[PDB]
Amino acid sequence: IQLVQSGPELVKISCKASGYTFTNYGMNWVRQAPGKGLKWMGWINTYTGEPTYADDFKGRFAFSLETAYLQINDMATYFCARVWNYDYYFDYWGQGTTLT
Amino acid sequence: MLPRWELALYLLASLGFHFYSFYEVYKVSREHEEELDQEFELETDTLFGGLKKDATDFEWSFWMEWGKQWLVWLLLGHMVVSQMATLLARKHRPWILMLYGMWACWCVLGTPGVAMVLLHTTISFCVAQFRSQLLTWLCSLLLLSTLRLQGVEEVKRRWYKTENEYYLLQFTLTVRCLYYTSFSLELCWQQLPAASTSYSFPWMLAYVFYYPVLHNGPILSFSEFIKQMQQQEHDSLKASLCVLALGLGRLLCWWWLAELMAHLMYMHAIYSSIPLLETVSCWTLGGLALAQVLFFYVKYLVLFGVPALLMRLDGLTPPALPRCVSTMFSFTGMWRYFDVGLHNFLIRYVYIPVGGSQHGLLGTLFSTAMTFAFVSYWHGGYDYLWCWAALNWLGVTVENGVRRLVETPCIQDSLARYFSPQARRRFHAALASCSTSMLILSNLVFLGGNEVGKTYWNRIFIQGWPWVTLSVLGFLYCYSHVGIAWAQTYA
Amino acid sequence: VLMTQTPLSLPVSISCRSSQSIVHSNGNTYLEWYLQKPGQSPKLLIYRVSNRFSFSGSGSGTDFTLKIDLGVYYCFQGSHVPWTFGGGTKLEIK
Amino acid sequence: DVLMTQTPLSLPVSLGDQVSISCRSSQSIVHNTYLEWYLQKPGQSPKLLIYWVSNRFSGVPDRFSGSGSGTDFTLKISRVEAEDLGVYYCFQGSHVPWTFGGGTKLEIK
Amino acid sequence: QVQLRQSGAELAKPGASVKMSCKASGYTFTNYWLHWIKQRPGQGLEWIGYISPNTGSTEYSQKFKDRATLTADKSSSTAYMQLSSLTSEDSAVYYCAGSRITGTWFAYWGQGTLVTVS
Ligand SMILES: CCCCCCCCCCCCCCCC(=O)SCCNC(=O)CCNC(=O)[C@H](O)C(C)(C)COP(=O)(O)OP(=O)(O)OC[C@H]1O[C@@H](n2cnc3c(N)ncnc32)[C@H](O)[C@@H]1OP(=O)(O)O
Ligand SMILES: CCCCCCCCCCCCCCCC(=O)SCCNC(=O)CCNC(=O)[C@H](O)C(C)(C)COP(=O)(O)OP(=O)(O)OC[C@H]1O[C@@H](n2cnc3c(N)ncnc32)[C@H](O)[C@@H]1OP(=O)(O)O
Ligand code: HEM
Repeated sequence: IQLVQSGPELVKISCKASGYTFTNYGMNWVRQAPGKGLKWMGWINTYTGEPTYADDFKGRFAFSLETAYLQINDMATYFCARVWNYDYYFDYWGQGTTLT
Repeated sequence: MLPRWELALYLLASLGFHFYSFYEVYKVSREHEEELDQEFELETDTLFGGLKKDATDFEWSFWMEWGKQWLVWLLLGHMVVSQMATLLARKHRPWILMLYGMWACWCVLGTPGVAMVLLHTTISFCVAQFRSQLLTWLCSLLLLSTLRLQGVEEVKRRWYKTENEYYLLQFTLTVRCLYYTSFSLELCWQQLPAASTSYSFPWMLAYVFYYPVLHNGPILSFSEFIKQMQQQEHDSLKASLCVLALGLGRLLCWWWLAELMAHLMYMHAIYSSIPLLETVSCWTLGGLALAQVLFFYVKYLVLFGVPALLMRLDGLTPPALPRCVSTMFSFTGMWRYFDVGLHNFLIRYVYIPVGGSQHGLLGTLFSTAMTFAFVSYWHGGYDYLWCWAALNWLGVTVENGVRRLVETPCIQDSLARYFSPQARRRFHAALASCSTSMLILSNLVFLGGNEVGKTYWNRIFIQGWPWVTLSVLGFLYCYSHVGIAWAQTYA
Repeated sequence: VLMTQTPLSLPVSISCRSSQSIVHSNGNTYLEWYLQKPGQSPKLLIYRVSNRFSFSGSGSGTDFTLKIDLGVYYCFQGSHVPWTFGGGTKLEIK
Repeated sequence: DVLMTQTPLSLPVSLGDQVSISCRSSQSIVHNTYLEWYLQKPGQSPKLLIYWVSNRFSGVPDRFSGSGSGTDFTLKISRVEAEDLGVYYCFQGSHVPWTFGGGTKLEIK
Repeated sequence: QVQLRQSGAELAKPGASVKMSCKASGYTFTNYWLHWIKQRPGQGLEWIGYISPNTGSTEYSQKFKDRATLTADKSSSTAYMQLSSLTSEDSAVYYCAGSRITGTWFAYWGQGTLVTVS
């Protein structure tokens, strides 16, 4: 099970998923700025395509699907993480993309 | 934006044709009371000083009989039991309400009624365990089809002794289809961890056997139901007693108004008499059309108001009650605001999954066609229903096409620079008149069938082309100003 | 929901405290602890309160605790939208 | 278009007994049910007895009863009064341009 | 109430025509229909078609179209049914029936006319 992201960037971050059926589970995006901690940004339903965003990430960001491939469109590094069906949230994570 | 006096004249003209056309219909009845009495039984009651009521609609009469005999006591029992659960053991309230719903279904529809509701729900749940959109929709469609088969119908009728109970089972099963289809699709789409616990078989049963909406009541979203049933924060029983009294006043007013319309205008008996419909005046035709749709609107006020009042006592937020049909001027607005619950169901589970409004023009046609096709099939799939669905599909398509055309930057800029805002309102009203004439015609087919539709088409547009048609169009133009001006308050 | 962690850095017991109760409307408390190594992505440790994903810190009520390598530990709640991450607790090498 | 069948073609009966006459339609006539029953005594003209499947006419006695749900309908006479010797026709109404049934004849003797 | 009176019996010839009338009385509404029903001597009843004396509307059965013609007189409130190319199979008793406000049920009947095609 792999989640590989689109390298360093200086905007569209991609997250391609392997090892599991892509439509079964949703996908989450979080950001970690150098001077602060982790911040959840939102998630997208990989079946219906319906995303929800946090209140402070509204408008500027959007999630898109390219089904086993998922995109997001600010010095933080952004992680895509797969969310499980029950009892716990973030099982596997992508290695991150550093935005400058 | 219009001058006050111009809009005042429009309102006077609109009120004028409503009330004068009602007078014409009242006179035609009271002229054929004896002729109509021997073909249709006119009920005699002391409600309106010796007038006779036309009881031909079959929907008003059916639900009124069930309410006098059984339904009012069972609904009243639900609110009593629901209040007791909240005061005593609020955590277990969903299961208590579910248990009451099973018992109420039984004491009306026997063992077969409860048995068949459970069987449909169980088959749907097991198929939903596959997490497929397509399989769930096929399973729901097959279950719906089984209702309307000859051999199944004969077997069902043998279960009951009066054919009145058989109709109740048909109504109940048709409504339950939407509830368990909604639950199964939401289960197929579930992906969040915290939501996984809300798709157990007990929750499906509680959603299906929720009594206020069991027999005819509007589709209530599963999301709203689950959120409130887990609230454990009651709402000051004194306040609930307060809202019940106000709701009863409005419900009784609506019922009295519907009864008055039936006593004064025998609109349902007259649509059943095609030869009479071909000889009445054109003013009588217009009044009959207006009275039909307004009676339908008031009847569903009552038919959805009772479940709405019960749900509000429970702490739920029901779908909005219909807006008055004398304020509807377009196809799109009509289907957004009349049956709000069903509109929400169709948007979520039929429209978006097919991919509406995202693939451009061709995609929108296909998505809208699918939605209208399902609603026609869900109502029974008769020939007049397909004609009604085709007309409504065409009307919605044309409105969207014109809307996009006028929102193009080139055309929008041209009309803005050349036409005053008041003039723009007037062409919008003028076009809405043609739209609303076709809208009335389509819903007349729904209410009265293909024969009534053909009579209206020939006598309004063909036989009376130069002048009857223009008078109807002119009156609807004034009517459309009122509707657009008012819609600026909610839309 | 906003949380604090104490202490920020301890050499070689992490406490996560919240303003609002973390119990969800379905009757479950969705709180998790993630460990992030320097230069790598967070790793889930205990998939809910007191039960381990693969240590074994336990807590209850409003205040939460984790007991017993080097890294930064975050506490996360999923019961109340929007989901909120903790401040993080650096664990010193010494 | 609708074919209407009647059973039996003839029916012997003693005075005061109960009689049952059946009618079948190739197509369902339910909209209200568009079915009627007519009586014709041997020297006379037909007379309308029942309309809307089970609704009795003005003046007809209470012993005549009509029922039926789909494509199957029946007319029952609780007690023949020997003035009931006629031919009875079922008749589908405005569902289609009208068609009559074959006719059931009652013979007391 | 409404009363229907028909014309007299007729003795046609093979390959000829007969025109038979029916006069209505006592109606209280405008659009009433007059139907024509045929009865062979030992057989049942079969509907031929209806005319509207004061509207002009007609309907025919598929069997009797192109052989029967229905006409009316508004002033005298009468209806005429004509059969052409008569054969021995058209010998019957032809009834005039009248419907009520819905047009569905035949509530009034004439005495019928006997047509002998010989
Ligand atoms: C004088 C009196 C005269 C008048 C008198 C009238 C008659 C009065 C008597 C009636 C007599 C009985 C008559 C029958 C009565 C019944 O039987 S009632 C039951 C019958 N019901 C119906 O016919 C319903 C008809 N069907 C519908 O309404 C369909 O859902 C429709 C037509 C497709 C809806 O179309 P729409 O509302 O235009 O939809 P649209 O705006 O394009 O998109 C909807 C939403 O989808 C959202 N959406 C979200 N995600 C997506 C996505 N991926 N893709 C697309 N959209 C998305 C959009 O954002 C949008 O919301 P907004 O952003 O615009 O706010
Ligand atoms: C079983 C077998 C037998 C069955 C037997 C059944 C028998 C059954 C019956 C017989 C049947 C027979 C067969 C025929 C059957 C039909 O008759 S087919 C009937 C099809 N129905 C229709 O076509 C209905 C639709 N017709 C319409 O005209 C459209 O509704 C409308 C009115 C154009 C839609 O426009 P809309 O959505 O209201 O547009 P909207 O932008 O909202 O408002 C108008 C705009 O025009 C702009 N505008 C300004 N200046 C102008 C200007 N000069 N020009 C244009 N627009 C302007 C305004 O600014 C305004 O935009 P806004 O200011 O509101 O932003
Ligand atoms: C041109 C004529 C009419 C206009 C402009 C009009 C307008 C309105 C408006 C603006 C409302 C506000 C509430 C809503 O939108 O749902 C309303 C409600 C209502 N209308 Fe109309 N109306 C007209 C004719 C009628 C007629 C003729 C009837 C009955 C026969 C009627 C019955 C009602 C009822 C029962 C309500 C709801 C009352 C309530 O919610 O408590 N209206 N109407």
